[PDB]
Amino acid sequence: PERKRVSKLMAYILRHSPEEFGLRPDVEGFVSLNELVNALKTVYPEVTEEFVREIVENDPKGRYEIRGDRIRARYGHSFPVSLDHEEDTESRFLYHGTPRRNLPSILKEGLKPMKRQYVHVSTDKIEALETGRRHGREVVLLVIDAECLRKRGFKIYKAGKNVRIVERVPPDCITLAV
Repeated sequence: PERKRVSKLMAYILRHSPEEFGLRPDVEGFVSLNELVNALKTVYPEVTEEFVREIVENDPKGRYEIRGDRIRARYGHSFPVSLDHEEDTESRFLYHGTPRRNLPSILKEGLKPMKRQYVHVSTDKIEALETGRRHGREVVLLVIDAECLRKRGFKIYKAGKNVRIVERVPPDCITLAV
């Protein structure tokens, strides 16, 4: 087994497309180390967990980080990740763009995590509207009360500049669907 090719595959998996290997990353970007070893074995069978730990320890640019049984990339992500687990308290309203077909379903049951464990929202209207415009047309803007989410037991985390991620958005926190 060669280290460099496995390291490039690790970077590709943990940075850009982890969903392609059946890997649901958390809010910080970590995945199960055993699950990552299982995913890496599907391409390089000669890969073990000790080899992955060696790659993480001897990486010259510090691309990887391991906490207990979880492993993540430290930078270069193509999808929103909340490094440092930095939480957002100074926000009173968040925004989310969604197609009109899902409008009654959302208004009835709120935003659900579905594929990933979390849900992406934005502190900006333009960003939410364009993100929803990528998932089809007839896009409406859901305004979300942030203090509702916090008082209902959901902490808002900073993933990008104007990107936030929560676990769920109950229908009670959706204040308006323009």
